[PDB]
Amino acid sequence: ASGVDDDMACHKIPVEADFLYAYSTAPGYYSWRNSKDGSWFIQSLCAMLKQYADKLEFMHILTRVNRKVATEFESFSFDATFHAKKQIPCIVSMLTKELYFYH
Amino acid sequence: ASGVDDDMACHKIPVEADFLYAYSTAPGYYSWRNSKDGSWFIQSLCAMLKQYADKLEFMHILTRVNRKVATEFESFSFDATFHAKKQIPCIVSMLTKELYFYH
Amino acid sequence: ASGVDDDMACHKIPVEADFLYAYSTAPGYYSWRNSKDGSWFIQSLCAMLKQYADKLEFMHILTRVNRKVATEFESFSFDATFHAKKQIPCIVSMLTKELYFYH
Amino acid sequence: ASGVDDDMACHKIPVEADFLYAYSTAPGYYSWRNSKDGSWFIQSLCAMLKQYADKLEFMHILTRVNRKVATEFESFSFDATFHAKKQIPCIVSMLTKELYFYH
Amino acid sequence: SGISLDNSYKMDYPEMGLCIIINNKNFHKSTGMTSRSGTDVDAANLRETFRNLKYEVRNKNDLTREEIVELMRDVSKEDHSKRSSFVCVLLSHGEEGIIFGTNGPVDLKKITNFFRGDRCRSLTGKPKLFIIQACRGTELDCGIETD
Amino acid sequence: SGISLDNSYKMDYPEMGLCIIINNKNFHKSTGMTSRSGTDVDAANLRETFRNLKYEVRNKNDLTREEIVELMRDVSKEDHSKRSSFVCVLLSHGEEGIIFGTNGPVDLKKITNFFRGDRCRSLTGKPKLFIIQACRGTELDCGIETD
Amino acid sequence: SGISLDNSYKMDYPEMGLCIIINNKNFHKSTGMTSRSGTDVDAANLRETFRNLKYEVRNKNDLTREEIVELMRDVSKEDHSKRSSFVCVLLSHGEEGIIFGTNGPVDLKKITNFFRGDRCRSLTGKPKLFIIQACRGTELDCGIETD
Amino acid sequence: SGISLDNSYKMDYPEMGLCIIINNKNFHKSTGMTSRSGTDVDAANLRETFRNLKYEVRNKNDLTREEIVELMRDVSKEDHSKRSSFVCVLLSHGEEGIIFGTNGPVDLKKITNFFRGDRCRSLTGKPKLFIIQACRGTELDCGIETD
Repeated sequence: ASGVDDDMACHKIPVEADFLYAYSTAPGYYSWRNSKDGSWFIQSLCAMLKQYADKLEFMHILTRVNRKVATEFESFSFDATFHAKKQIPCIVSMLTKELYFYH
Repeated sequence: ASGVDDDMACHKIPVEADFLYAYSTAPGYYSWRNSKDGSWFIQSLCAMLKQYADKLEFMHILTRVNRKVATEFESFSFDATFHAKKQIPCIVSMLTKELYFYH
Repeated sequence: ASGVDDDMACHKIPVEADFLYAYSTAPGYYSWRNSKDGSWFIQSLCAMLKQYADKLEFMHILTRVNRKVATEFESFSFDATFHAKKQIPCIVSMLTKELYFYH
Repeated sequence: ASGVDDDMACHKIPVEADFLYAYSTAPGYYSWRNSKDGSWFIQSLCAMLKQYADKLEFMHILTRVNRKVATEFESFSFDATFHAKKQIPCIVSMLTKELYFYH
Repeated sequence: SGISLDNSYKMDYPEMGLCIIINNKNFHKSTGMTSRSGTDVDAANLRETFRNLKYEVRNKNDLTREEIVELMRDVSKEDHSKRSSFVCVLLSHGEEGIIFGTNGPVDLKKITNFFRGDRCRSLTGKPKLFIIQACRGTELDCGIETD
Repeated sequence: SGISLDNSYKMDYPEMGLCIIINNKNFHKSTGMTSRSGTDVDAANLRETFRNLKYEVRNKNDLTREEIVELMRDVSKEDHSKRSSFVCVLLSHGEEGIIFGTNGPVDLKKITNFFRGDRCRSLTGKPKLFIIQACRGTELDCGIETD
Repeated sequence: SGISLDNSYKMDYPEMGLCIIINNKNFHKSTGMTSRSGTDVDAANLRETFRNLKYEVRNKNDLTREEIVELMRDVSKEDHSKRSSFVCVLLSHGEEGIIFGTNGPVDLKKITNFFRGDRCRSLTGKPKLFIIQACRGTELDCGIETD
Repeated sequence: SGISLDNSYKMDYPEMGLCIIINNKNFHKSTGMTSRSGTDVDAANLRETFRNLKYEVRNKNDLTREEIVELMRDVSKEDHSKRSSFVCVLLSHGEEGIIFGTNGPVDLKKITNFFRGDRCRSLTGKPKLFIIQACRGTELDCGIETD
């Protein structure tokens, strides 16, 4: 097969390629922070990196972070409006390869 | 340790949990479609599923899709404005576990 | 009386002052155009200027335009979705004085 | 002349017609309030209504409010970022007739 | 009779109409929103100003997003047949298209829809005025010197 | 029994689940939207691909915004107890957060809400996948040469 | 002399000012945008209307996003000292805050910034009018019968 | 040599790369933004975590919007040839697509553009990670009980 948009002589990559955004919460939602222990997201991210950075690919580490935040945390507030709420981190990957912190 | 927002007696999960959005392009960008072969994203997604669904976890399959679209495709248009453009799919995961289509 | 934010020695005006935007439709809405006679808004604007430019202040002319478009026009479309619809122009004034085209 | 979108047998008006929004500031901008005297906009609106409600059409009253706020007020803040700033109210009219508070 | 133009709203009904003032000064700690010092001065000024225009002024202070919606819904369901117009003044924190209750945001569209021409028939054809003191974004106007 | 980890979704239910494909190629002239040539190739490719993964594939072509919502609502009300997951593929014109029916836009949130953990109990705890081929804005990526 | 009020703009300068009309009817196939039949009628009507108001009317047809910006920049750099005001009419496809060139969108803010009080000194204190015929969203007004 | 796949980024460069942590805890009174208690715990945790991954961690506290941009610009202009990747952690108040400096907002896009494949050549082809702890809106997730 052949076409007008593939196999260019000069190899190029998108200027937006190879970026990964690890957001603490889903689009359009508040993000939670404990005034004493820190944010649910960063707490969880550091814990998962400390435990899996020399064992798992980054996306899989971040997936563990998603689960930890989603299952272990729930807000506490004297304001009923902000009480008993949940959070799910949001992994946005425009990476083109797997990423391992070790080699 | 103990706190006001963890280890609830009644187990609950976010109503937004367990959703995965496989977007064809990055937020705020156009998405490309070949008038004859179909969209770059769907073409690539089907090819990667056909080849890796019985071998890789879903996020890793989608990562291959990201790379395939990012590297192998470039737009062709008689309108200079829309010519020679690129695309990077966008994986948005609020899943709480790994997903394998096989068992 | 006296205060910290009034009667400045050096007189200045907002850089956004003295602008007027005469929009054909309300924020967030489609704008209508007749494929033969032109847009409802421009048709009406020209008619009101031709009739009142040497008699009324601009905001009052535009108000007549609002009424003309709002009352005299209603869409016609073979697509039920776009049929029998209405439109109200939207005057956005950041002008600081009255405007008369004549003197 | 004749057409498909005018002179309907059954007279109707847009459900969005006859609304007027008197915004304190331009779209996308902060609005200013004096912690002691009240907001620049409301202060000015009340002053102009008190002085012109039995003499001018509403849009013209609001135009005076625009000028008063635009010329007489300038922010004062210990934070340089928010100091010496200006404001222009924003009249959004979808009214279909002139409005006089008196008769 | 003589020539009739109808260029101005009929404002000689038995009542000028309601003037609902929602004055939000104190917000729930949970929102992290600061108090709006000076807003009471605005509310009082408005009450006096519209009182002199013969409007039936009703003030409400520190309403939650739920109370705001309930208030607007209730008011829109009243019989406005003998009223010339309707006025609503919103004093609170806000962003483009949003006004804040003491416990969260309320879409301005949700508030105004109650008064749509097809939803509040006793106000159809009558002016519905919404006066809004609130932020519409985070841009700052540096202004320009005048000559 | 031995150590149980539960790190992967249970995908051994009697059924893998539904794979709803909404393929919008032709749009009402009234919208001014152009046809999406090549989308049928995508729909067919998807049908075959998911068929081989043992999904119950259901295709729908050229649905209006009303039909899209009705379809999603109906599907969300089915008993998914014996299904491992749910898949929905949307092929159409779109913008950020919006997918277009043949006669107008549909908020993606309206479609996905039907499947929320509290609204579709037979899918609670199960993966809900939404694959979307549509524009999310008007930005163009000029790309960059690789070394 | 007698009492001076200054309630109206000085419109007795030697020239009323420019009236720039950007008329986009045909768009590049690459954009997928349809032609705007009837817009030429608007452009002609505007030319005649503003001609009679003594404005210096300049029309431009089918301009790309680059040409629009260049046109606006150039015009804003002219000496408007002897002109009473400035008028710009935009006729094209659009969305909220955006106007479309023949090959893509242009932020309205980018166009208007050239004329800011601090960027176009010869127009400082003078009315700057932007007349815009274009969509500002996808909402449709069903209207309401009047009694 | 044998078969080469290239499925993972080359992470064996002399340096893992920089890990820039912007920790905004205290905001100017002028903004009306509250302090972010607990963020220092996050900053310290991150410093230790990335230190153990062999990243060159650089922390910055309470930066204005200007300092944030200057910091990012400067860092993007460094020679990253011998570095495997780049990491930036943003801890602050925020909204969708925006991160707040101590005196105002900064578009995330402005920060990330400095590192685009065509603007930071020594990072082209290398992973650029942005970790963001900040609000992306005002929606609240009520969650759902699990069975």
